[PDB]
Amino acid sequence: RVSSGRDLNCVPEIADTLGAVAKQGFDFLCMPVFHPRFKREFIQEPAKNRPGPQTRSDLLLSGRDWNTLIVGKLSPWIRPDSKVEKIRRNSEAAMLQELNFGAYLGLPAFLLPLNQEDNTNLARVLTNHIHTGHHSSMFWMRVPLVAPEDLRDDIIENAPTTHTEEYSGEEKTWMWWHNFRTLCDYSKRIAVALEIGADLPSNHVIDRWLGEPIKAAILPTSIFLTNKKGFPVLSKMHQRLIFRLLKLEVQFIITGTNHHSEKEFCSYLQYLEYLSQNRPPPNAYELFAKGYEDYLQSPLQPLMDNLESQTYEVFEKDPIKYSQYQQAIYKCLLDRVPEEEKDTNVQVLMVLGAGRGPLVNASLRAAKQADRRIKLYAVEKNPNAVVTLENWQFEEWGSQVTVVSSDMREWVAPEKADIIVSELLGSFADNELSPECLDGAQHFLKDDGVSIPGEYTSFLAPISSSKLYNEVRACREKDRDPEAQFEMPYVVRLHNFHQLSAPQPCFTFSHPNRDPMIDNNRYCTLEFPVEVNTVLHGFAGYFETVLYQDITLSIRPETHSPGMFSWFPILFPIKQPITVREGQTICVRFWRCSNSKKVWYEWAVTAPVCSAIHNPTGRSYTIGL
Amino acid sequence: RVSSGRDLNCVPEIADTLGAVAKQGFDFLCMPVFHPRFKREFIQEPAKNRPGPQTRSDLLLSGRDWNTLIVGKLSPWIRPDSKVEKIRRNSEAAMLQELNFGAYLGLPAFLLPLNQEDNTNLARVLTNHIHTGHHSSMFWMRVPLVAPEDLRDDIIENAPTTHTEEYSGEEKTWMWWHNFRTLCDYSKRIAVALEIGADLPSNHVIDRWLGEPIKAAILPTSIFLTNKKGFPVLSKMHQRLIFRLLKLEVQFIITGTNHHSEKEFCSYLQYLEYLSQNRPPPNAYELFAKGYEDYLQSPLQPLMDNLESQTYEVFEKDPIKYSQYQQAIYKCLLDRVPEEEKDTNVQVLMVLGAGRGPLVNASLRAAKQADRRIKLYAVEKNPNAVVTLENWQFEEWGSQVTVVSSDMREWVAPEKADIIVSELLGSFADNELSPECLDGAQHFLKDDGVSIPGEYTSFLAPISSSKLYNEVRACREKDRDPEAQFEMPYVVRLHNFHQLSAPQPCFTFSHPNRDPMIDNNRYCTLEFPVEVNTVLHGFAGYFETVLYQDITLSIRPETHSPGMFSWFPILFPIKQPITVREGQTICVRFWRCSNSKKVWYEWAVTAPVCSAIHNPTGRSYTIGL
Amino acid sequence: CMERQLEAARYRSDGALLLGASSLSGRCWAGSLWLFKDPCAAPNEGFCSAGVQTEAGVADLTWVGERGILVASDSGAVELWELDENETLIVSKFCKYEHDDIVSTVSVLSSGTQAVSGSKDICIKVWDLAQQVVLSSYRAHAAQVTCVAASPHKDSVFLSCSEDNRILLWDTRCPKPASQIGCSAPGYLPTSLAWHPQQSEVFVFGDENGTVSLVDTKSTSCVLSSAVHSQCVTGLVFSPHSVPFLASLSEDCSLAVLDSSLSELFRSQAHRDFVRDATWSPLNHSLLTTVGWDHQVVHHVVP
Ligand SMILES: Cc1cc(NC(=O)C(=O)N2C[C@@H](C)N(C(=O)C(C)C)C[C@@H]2c2ccc(F)cc2)cnc1N
Ligand SMILES: Cc1cc(NC(=O)C(=O)N2C[C@@H](C)N(C(=O)C(C)C)C[C@@H]2c2ccc(F)cc2)cnc1N
Ligand SMILES: Cc1cc(NC(=O)C(=O)N2C[C@@H](C)N(C(=O)C(C)C)C[C@@H]2c2ccc(F)cc2)cnc1N
Ligand SMILES: CSC[C@H]1O[C@@H](n2cnc3c(N)ncnc32)[C@H](O)[C@@H]1O
Ligand SMILES: CSC[C@H]1O[C@@H](n2cnc3c(N)ncnc32)[C@H](O)[C@@H]1O
Ligand SMILES: [Cl-]
Ligand SMILES: [Cl-]
Ligand SMILES: [Cl-]
Ligand SMILES: [Cl-]
Ligand SMILES: [Cl-]
Ligand SMILES: [Cl-]
Ligand SMILES: [Cl-]
Ligand SMILES: [Cl-]
Ligand SMILES: [Cl-]
Ligand SMILES: [Cl-]
Ligand SMILES: [Cl-]
Ligand SMILES: [Cl-]
Ligand SMILES: [Cl-]
Repeated sequence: RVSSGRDLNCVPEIADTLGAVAKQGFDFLCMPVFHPRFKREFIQEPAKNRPGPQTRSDLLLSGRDWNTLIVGKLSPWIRPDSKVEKIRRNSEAAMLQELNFGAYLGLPAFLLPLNQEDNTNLARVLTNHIHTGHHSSMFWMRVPLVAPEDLRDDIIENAPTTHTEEYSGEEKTWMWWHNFRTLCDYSKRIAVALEIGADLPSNHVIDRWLGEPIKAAILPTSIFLTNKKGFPVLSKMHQRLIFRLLKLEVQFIITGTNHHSEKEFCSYLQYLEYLSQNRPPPNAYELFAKGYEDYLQSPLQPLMDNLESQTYEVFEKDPIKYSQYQQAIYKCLLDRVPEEEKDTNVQVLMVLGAGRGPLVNASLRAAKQADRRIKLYAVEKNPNAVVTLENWQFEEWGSQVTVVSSDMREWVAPEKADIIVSELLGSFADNELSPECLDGAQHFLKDDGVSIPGEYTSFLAPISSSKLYNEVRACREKDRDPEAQFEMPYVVRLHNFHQLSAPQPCFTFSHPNRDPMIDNNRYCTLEFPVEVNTVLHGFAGYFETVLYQDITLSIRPETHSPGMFSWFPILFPIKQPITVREGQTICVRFWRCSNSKKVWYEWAVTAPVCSAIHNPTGRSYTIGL
Repeated sequence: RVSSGRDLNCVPEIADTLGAVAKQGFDFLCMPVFHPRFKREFIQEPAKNRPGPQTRSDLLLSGRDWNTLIVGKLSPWIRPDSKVEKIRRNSEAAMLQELNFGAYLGLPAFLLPLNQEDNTNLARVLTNHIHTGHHSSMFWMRVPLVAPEDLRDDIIENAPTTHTEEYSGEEKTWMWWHNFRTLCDYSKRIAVALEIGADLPSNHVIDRWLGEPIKAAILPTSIFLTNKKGFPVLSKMHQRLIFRLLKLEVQFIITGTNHHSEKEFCSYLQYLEYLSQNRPPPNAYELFAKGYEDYLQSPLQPLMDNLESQTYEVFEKDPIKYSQYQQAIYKCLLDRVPEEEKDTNVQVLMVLGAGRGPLVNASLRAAKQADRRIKLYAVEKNPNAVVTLENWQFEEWGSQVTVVSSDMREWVAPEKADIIVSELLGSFADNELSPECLDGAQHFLKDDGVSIPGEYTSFLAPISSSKLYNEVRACREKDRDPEAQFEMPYVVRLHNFHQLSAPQPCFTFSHPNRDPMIDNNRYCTLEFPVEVNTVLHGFAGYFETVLYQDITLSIRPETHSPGMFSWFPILFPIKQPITVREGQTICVRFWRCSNSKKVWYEWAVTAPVCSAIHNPTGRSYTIGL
Repeated sequence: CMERQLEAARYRSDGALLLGASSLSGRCWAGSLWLFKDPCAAPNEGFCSAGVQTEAGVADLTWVGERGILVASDSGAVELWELDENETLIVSKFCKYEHDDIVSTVSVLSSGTQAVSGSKDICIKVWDLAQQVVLSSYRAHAAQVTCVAASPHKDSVFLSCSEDNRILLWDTRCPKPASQIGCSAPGYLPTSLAWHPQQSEVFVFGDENGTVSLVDTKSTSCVLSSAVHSQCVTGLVFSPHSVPFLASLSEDCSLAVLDSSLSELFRSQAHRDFVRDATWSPLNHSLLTTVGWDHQVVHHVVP
């Protein structure tokens, strides 16, 4: 079901109008708190001394109704950026008055339009109002997807509409928002109410709004077509846009009068419900990660910290990953033991980082499937999970599985392993120090031993998301650097964002590492071609891994393993957003640094403009060894 | 209904035991996570290499059950403060192990006992565990109300129990907590599980726990008496204690075996439910302020800020206060107009700070009741409420009420008032600048005019509450003084606290103020006799006011107006708690300072020890003029 | 199914071995009682004379004559079990929940009709084994009762020791039945007690620091002391010899055999876990059987 509201500029009685819009099926009402034609004077007499009351009484609705069902609208005659000084000051006063009355009513949202390029004084007044009393109220900026000047009919004889393609001009309205949002210093209480016209612009104009805080989408009744039976419908392009907005879970606002007058007015709304109840059903991954969309979390460090039971539970309920692991172990067992040696050859298999033992059961199933005999070591440094491992071993496994409660880099193995199997990969492949752990464990692997995974590679892609940037900015804490939140990665289900370039490989690690001079430090320079006008806010990070031969795992979007739940992507933010024009190249640098105690990442954008080197010396983020 | 749990030290199977305690009616189970007699070695071989598993598997319960129904218990053999070094280190290791396993299970609370005076190493280990990974888990300190040494039978021939009164000795267990809580730096994750014995101590020993964070009360089955029908009951003193604990809304924990074996074990629990369902029903005030108990809020400043509609709504739904105001206006109208002048004399009545106009209707009802004619001015500087006032005036009042949207200190009144009526009192009487407002409005009052209220007086009382102190301490914000939260008052429904001395008057103001040299600055020194051992954390503030003659309002506890909702008490904290011994005097100083722009309070404790002067120059808290 | 943690071992007049075991880890925290008429076959379940699983783990047991078994349970219960007429079954005679915490120790008085039990609920109870009732309950200590030991020949006298650093001599014929002994200064916590079989006024006690001390109730003075073990002394067992030996058990996983001067004569480190109980054979007074949490039943010969 959709969350919808009704926009009106004419309310005779507030109670009857609210009852009517509730009967029609709307969840809220956008209405003026003062009469739209009731222009008021604040400076010059005698109109300054106009007898009250100045608007409706607040006793006409309950406080709950004001808090939940009413969205305020700025009066259309208030022009805080007028070229006339009188009108400028009077509109400043009137805007302050209406905003203060909206806050007095406790309205959940207030609408303010952006109709021109210059809204600087409007931004000044709104920013002053925001920094006056702590409030949770929202301000929806009504911004048209296409400016009315670029939308008018070509009927002015001596002023024809331009037929020439203007790539950046067609995006001008976004600038209208971007400047305003920038003037108000990225206030979290300011969002976008995107208004959609009858004629849709190019796809890049629409994509310029990816990653923007869109809370509402405004649909006029005039943009609706009519079918054979007279019901209002939408074109297929408008349906694509409605689906894209439904994925963002915005609130739809029907504006205008009933033009399909033979049918009731709820028909419009019903169509949306239709379009919502026939939207593509999400996969298992989207259902699993629904409530975690754009939710910032600190990356887990299973080496330095002991994971909780429910984290292991989340890791275990992922059948695709363990099916892949079992298939890899099956292929490796068939490769190492010929058929005539299936009774004589017992493979030594060591699970390094067994947790609660899903890889152990996967190895047992692979041995049963390959008709080969194995001897299992389950190594785990977390003793709380060793409890579960040893209960499993006493109750089910038996002497076939030897549980080793120690660090794989310190364990003195009684024998060497034919196969080592690990699950130490993070969202950025090596960000949980799997290379160092598998290096410390390399000495008790046979000269021809196999490591599963055998290889892994991280991937980076520049993204645009003012929402995620504002969340990271809000992650400011006391007793630390006021910008330390920008110099650390976040595990996050990326939702409202825009990928600016195709992902490219970053760091690659292989196991076993026969190289005599093992060095896990890395320095990589990536050049991302960008073909749109956008604002860089950070870099999304994924990984691929070859467990054995053609058995792979991946959260990289192009090659993502269908139905895998164990990994969300990672996000590396940057302190200052960077404007990127169409055709420019984003050149970024990434370091993997370390000492004997900790490993960390450093990154910096070098083109089209230079940023500061983020997380120098691991001051803001380190991974304990 | 009560929230109760079952305490057990013997769990054969966790599932059957949990099912049984759920059938009996308990909400949670306190159980050991390791076997209580399963002492483990961490240093010395060969017992160090004991084969696992070390305890039960976490797969025996769902994560939800671990999160909601299981409270962990420290094993009784863990003695982190033993005189033996081996036992000391081994118990440190075992305590860390058990706490980490409890955090691994996600338990909502973990029990740790305080059986002796010295628990310093226990506090060290617990504080180290708390500062290791962000967690919401709670630690309940099982503290006996009476120490077992002071509770044993007098059956040792050569070691008789002392019959001499030891006032501070009988409170020793509180010190056990107070030191421990102090060593852990007032961690909010550490609370008290108060255990109650068969013989209750003196009332001061029990009152020493007022204001302490008591989350649980432990009842052994042995303390229960038996009635005629065999059901377990409690003595009247134990019933008083149970009622006092129910007012604090703690969780009750039944421990011990079923001694009334002819009856089922739920009987015990049922008795509690009985005692709960026959507890004294709360008044209208307690029902109104239930969810706001010990909830810190910043004091309203209706002069500097414009109040919202629902704040006025809260102020209006208070019939006792407006009945008192109406009675005062009625008496004043009868006093000023003789019977023979009831048709000729029209009293001028001005409501200064009318809000949405409850005082206006009270004045109209008083005029109708006194059979006297009045002329009403409703003065309000908040224009949002002036909207409601003018809608009222156009729809109901008429020309009898003249609405004046201006500040009462700047308004040029067309005539002088026989009566001025105001409602500008805060929780601390003058903390909303009613004196200055009524002084600025004094010029348009007649030479024999009357002000309602005619007088008001603030009251202070030293209180003890570690809970409120910890809340204030938690009110630390960035970008300001790390201790500014201690130098500002809070409006709060005081619940879990202990009044240390009788309230005394602080500042008094009268209106009209005929004094030629008007000075609202104040300096007061208060000496509070204290007859208990306690810890001063702040001062509660109330007010009384004479509206007219014998018509008064009051939130002072001894003379509180029954059923009045408009005011909660106020709280002035202090940065450092102050130990106060029995018989000592708390000498405190209070200032009311001001300049031409703002008014503020300053306070300091001078006896039995000196504190810092709080809020100097209004750096942390000011009231705008 | 038998559990790993062997808790107690006692010989009978005819040379049979009674074992009490508990499971202190795993899914089920229960216990079991066993009787082996072939002591060398222990602890193998398949070669036992009798065996039964009980509700909770056992913390201490003792014989009641030749057929009774008195069990202190984790459930807070005192349980009397009885053998079948042919001694093939172990049936429950009674199971009373009178303690509010784990019953840690139990001892049968000299008459054989009454017993004394101590628990972590700080209380000490006297039981009439015939009426299955508690005669009296004393709250003399201030912490968990660690051990109780009935006097060999006085039915109203018994020792107790708890974590409140008290060693109480009890004579129930007095209005105040308990009397405090203890060494001069606050010594380390007493953990094990044992009356002397030949001298009714002399006993021995082992503390948490590994020290075994010989005390006389009359002179109430530490007659002798010896640092025998490196960890807490959990048990003290005298031999049935005329001049008896002293078997000391500790959490250092070692058994020591000392003389009347507390001088070490024999030492065994055969156990790899805690040593819980030891018993001397009535048929061969030189044979000493020890049990421990390593599920081992060791039979030492002592010169
Ligand atoms: C095998 C393996 C897997 C991972 N996977 C991740 O870290 C990761 O992407 N997560 C996001 C998500 C999938 N998840 C959740 O629990 C969902 C329900 C929210 C788990 C985890 C996470 C949980 C809480 C956090 F605070 C941070 C991350 C890491 N290491 C290893 N070895
Ligand atoms: C006439 C008058 C009355 C007061 N009364 C107070 O200030 C006061 O005690 N309150 C506590 C409480 C009674 N209340 C509430 O709304 C309850 C439901 C929580 C209102 C108010 C308050 C509300 C929010 C806050 F953040 C702070 C205070 C002040 N001035 C004047 N003139
Ligand atoms: C409290 C306790 C005691 C012991 N001691 C023993 O089990 C023990 O060795 N004995 C007692 C008994 C088994 N026994 C008998 O001959 C019975 C059948 C008549 C032989 C022997 C003995 C020793 C000295 C004597 F003076 C007489 C007998 C062990 N553990 C604990 N907790
Ligand atoms: C399945 S999540 C990764 C698992 O490997 C474990 N692990 C990580 N590093 C090591 C290490 N060096 N030795 C042993 N186990 C490890 C973690 O504790 C976790 O259970
Ligand atoms: C009934 S809460 C106090 C009321 O008095 C109003 N008030 C406070 N100070 C003044 C003032 N100086 N002039 C007019 N109204 C005032 C406040 O705006 C509020 O409505
Ligand atoms: Cl309202
Ligand atoms: Cl608003
Ligand atoms: Cl809304
Ligand atoms: Cl599992
Ligand atoms: Cl553990
Ligand atoms: Cl490098
Ligand atoms: Cl779980
Ligand atoms: Cl916990
Ligand atoms: Cl709880
Ligand atoms: Cl009203
Ligand atoms: Cl207004
Ligand atoms: Cl003064
Ligand atoms: Cl002693």
